[PDB]
Amino acid sequence: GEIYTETLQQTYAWTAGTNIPIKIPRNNFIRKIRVQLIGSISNSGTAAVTLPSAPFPYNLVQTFNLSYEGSKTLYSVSGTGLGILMYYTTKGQNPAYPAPGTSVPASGSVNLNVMWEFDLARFPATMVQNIILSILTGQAPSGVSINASFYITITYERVTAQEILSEGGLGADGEMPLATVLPKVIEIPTFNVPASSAPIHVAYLQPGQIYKRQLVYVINSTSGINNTDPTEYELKIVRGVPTDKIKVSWAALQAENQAEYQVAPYSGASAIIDFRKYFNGDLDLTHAPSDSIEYDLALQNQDNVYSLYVSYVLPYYDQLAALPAQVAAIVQQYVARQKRRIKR
Amino acid sequence: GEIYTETLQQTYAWTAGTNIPIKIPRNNFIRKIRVQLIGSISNSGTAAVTLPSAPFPYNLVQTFNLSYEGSKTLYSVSGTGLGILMYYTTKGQNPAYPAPGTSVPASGSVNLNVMWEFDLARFPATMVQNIILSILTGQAPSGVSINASFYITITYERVTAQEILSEGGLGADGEMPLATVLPKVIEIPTFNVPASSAPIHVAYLQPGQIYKRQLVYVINSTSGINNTDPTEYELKIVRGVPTDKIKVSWAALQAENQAEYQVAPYSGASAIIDFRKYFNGDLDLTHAPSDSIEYDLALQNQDNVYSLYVSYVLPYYDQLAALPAQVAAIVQQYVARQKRRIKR
Amino acid sequence: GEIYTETLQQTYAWTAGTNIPIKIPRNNFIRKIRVQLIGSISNSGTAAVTLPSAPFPYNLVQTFNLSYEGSKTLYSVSGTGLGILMYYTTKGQNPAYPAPGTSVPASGSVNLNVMWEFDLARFPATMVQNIILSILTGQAPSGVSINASFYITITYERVTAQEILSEGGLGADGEMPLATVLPKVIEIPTFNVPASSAPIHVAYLQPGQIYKRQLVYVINSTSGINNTDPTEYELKIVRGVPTDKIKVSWAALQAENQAEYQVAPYSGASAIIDFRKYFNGDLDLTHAPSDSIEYDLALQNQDNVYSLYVSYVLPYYDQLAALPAQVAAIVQQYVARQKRRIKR
Repeated sequence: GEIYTETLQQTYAWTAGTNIPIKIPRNNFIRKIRVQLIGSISNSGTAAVTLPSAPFPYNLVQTFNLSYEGSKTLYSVSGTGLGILMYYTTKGQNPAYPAPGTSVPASGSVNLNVMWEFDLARFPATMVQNIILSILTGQAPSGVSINASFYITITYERVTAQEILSEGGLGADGEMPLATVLPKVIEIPTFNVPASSAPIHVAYLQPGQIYKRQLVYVINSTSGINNTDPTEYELKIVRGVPTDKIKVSWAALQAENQAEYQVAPYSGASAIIDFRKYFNGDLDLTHAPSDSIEYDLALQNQDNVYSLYVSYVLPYYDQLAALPAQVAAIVQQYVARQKRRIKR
Repeated sequence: GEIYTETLQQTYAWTAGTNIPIKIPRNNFIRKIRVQLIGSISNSGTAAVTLPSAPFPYNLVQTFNLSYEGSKTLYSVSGTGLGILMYYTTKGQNPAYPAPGTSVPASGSVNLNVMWEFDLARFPATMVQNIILSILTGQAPSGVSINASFYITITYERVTAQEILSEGGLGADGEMPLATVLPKVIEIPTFNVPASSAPIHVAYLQPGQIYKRQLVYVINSTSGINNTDPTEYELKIVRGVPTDKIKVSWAALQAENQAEYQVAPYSGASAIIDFRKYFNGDLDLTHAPSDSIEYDLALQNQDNVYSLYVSYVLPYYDQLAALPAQVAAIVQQYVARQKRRIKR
Repeated sequence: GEIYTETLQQTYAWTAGTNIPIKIPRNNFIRKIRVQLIGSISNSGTAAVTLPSAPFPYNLVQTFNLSYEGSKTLYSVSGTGLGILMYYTTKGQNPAYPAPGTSVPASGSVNLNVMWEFDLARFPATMVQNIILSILTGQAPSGVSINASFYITITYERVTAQEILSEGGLGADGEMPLATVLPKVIEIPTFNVPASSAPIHVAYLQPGQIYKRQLVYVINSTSGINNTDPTEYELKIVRGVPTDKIKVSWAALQAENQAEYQVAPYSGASAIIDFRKYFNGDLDLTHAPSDSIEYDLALQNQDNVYSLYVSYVLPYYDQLAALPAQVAAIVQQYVARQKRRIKR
């Protein structure tokens, strides 16, 4: 339809350790919601305070939660999570000031401007209830005070009654269009995966969604997100004959990120693995039995591994599949275009 | 038919760390089996010894195991498990003397009287073999000696050949009545669920049973069962669009237990979730694919989470479903009555 | 076809803590690969050094890993693992000198000769790529020096293009014969299964393969592999009505190892459970939903349980099942001969 974008007047003061729920007007369908922590970081102290290093500024918003009807979650990542994902998918060009380790002039200040982006393909926001983006902000860097607010920029696509029919009408239960592609950006953290030389089991991908790419990064208690423990990453198909789609050394996984995202590594402890390049098209597990694909890690010391997945679900995945070769050819064309929209 | 109860004359001495297997005579069908630790806790020591606190006295019977045919398990819970479930389903009026922390007078003694209850709805005990309730006793509290025994009180229901046909005769393989509802009160413990503020995945409900209610409680190494780590409980439907049936704070979950069970929380670390109120009817996973519903916990420290389920299987679940709208109407009414009989 | 065996000229020096990758010539199909550490254990010190006890000498080779195409694994075991599997499947007649605890004369030496055997049924080595058996040697016993090499003895079967048509031609994608039976001897280690008298859940057998037999052994930090903690073994069908295929006490499990294998127990901490005698034929989970069968352990103390499975997969398991009752009979008879060939 008619994509069109506007910023909501209603801003939100960033306060430390608070939960600020945002209502996303449900005008048309929603394509993307951008969020910006824009303000400044003030130092009133006598000595110029150096801002914490990465993930800062990203961790100024400790967590994110975009869901509808309050129960169905579209997004569930941390400011550190979505932030790092943003850092890659935009050639590290995503607004993120100040940079880690910047000094706030003594009894003066700096500029704050961080951003996130939730890609909802073409979410049927008017047919649903309450799209509530809950931002549970984190802590004010030590010694400085964050003086910002959030700016919600939503991109609607004016889908009409007709156009909906042109892609397969409504679902089985008719609650979203048949060609709906709900983004499922979840992040499941694993705790205390042990130090090893041989990639040890980290976690299985649970079925029920098609994986596009996965953002894995480790967190040392000492160096935080600035360590170099992950050395051996590994995507193992466990079901069937044990097969390895990936058995790449950490350096080299960050390597495909050089060619892939044309951007220096976010830190020694992060990377992205595009399933589209290790399978044919996307890694789908809508119907594979669970604990059939796990990803491993050989960590230098023993730490915490966070796995952010940019996956998506097709709420009528069966009717799209149970459609005539005629209709299916056209419906697949919309679902096909929608899935590629949800990059970051 | 004609429910009727009797105690079995042959008793069993409570000896520490032993497995005392019990034969439950198969006279008629079995509705419920009560077990009682009855005697006293003697102190022969010079100074008055204080009894360990909750889960005691319950844990004096480390584990319970009621099964038939040596293979099929109707129960598998610990006295701490089944004991806590008992504490709720009866407004905390379940016999458990002495209370936690009670003193055994120096060179005198106290009274021991604890009870458990396995509800087998209307288990066809005459058509199966060997209903052996194995009680694997725990450890005698320090400073005192447990001087009791177990009394098995069995509740039979004189189901007649006639009456059995009146609910759909026998199963497919004719080993139990078509309308059998075998209780499956199992308890699956999880270890080291890590400390976090956002509920982290704890364990999935495995399909193959209809869940009536779930009893979750954490075990700190220091405070035992008397801590307050469980802060955020969460029942998540993982398969498909991520949906939340429960996303309630611990305090609030213990709140519904106040109105629900009209009883004080058993400890800062326990609670109960009734599936009939978060789903429509009981949460069935007889045929749902694996890892589709998990329950989480936000724990203050890192401990062990014990999950006891009051679930039940329908051994001919298919013939019940493949029965005429004519017959199914009557049979379902029998199965419906039986499912509620298995409360505690 | 034409079985024929030979040793490869090229041996490999045993060095402590090294990975020695071996290329296995793909002349014909490969039936079994023997590996032998042959040399001596020299003591150059003044006092006669007594060699470490079980698992030595087996553990001189920390782990084994036979896979083809760098991503598909046929074996993934530890020398201690595959080694014990060897101790049983050959009536404890498998070559292992010197025995545990043997004395190497002060400034003299003893004789080394240990063996492993990888059963690949009739692996299509000519149709796959790069069969590399990677041997990650362990550590040289303290005080003595291992002076051996590895000897690769491969048994090829002159399977012909003709004969392959005679068992169902090729697979679906045509990469191996339709009636291929790839061995999948993997070994899954579990850590810190808590001390209990009631068998507590240890780990599930994941689907996607037919289990022939499983070798379980515990490792105390004190007695190494020579403890007596495993007391109660137990194979539970978790999906459906809870059922127990095995609930045999440890003593008794080693008992069936007496009659079954006609050999004394490898140590107080080991055993073998053959699925063929607890199901009808092999325990197949190519299609059972996951976490449907787990095995338990009542451990005296809290230790590490290593579970080595002698399982195998049918790469085109579906065309074997979708074959005419005509052909299925003949193809099945080939698959069957192959399935029993992978004993050790």
